[PDB]
Amino acid sequence: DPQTLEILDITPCSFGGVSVITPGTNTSNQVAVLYQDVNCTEVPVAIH
Amino acid sequence: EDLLFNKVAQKFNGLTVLPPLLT
Ligand SMILES: *[C@@H]1O[C@H](CO)[C@@H](O)[C@H](O)[C@H]1NC(C)=O
Repeated sequence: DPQTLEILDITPCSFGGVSVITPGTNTSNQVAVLYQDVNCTEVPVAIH
Repeated sequence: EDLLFNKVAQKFNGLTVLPPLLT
């Protein structure tokens, strides 16, 4: 930091993929959503 | 099998490393 002279890491803020596990559409209309390589503490904060 | 395992998920610019189905 150009003032306090501290060493700060830089880790990219989580990205990943979204996969929909479907029982079928001929069986049921339910789904489950997998957020790959993402901790669940961060899943609800997203657009769309 | 212990020797064969001791003789041999990274975040990056869009790169992903999916895990295998059979652990
Ligand atoms: C995911 O979040 C939980 C909740 O704090 C934490 O205990 C766990 O270590 C986190 N996972 C990783 C890989 O950091």
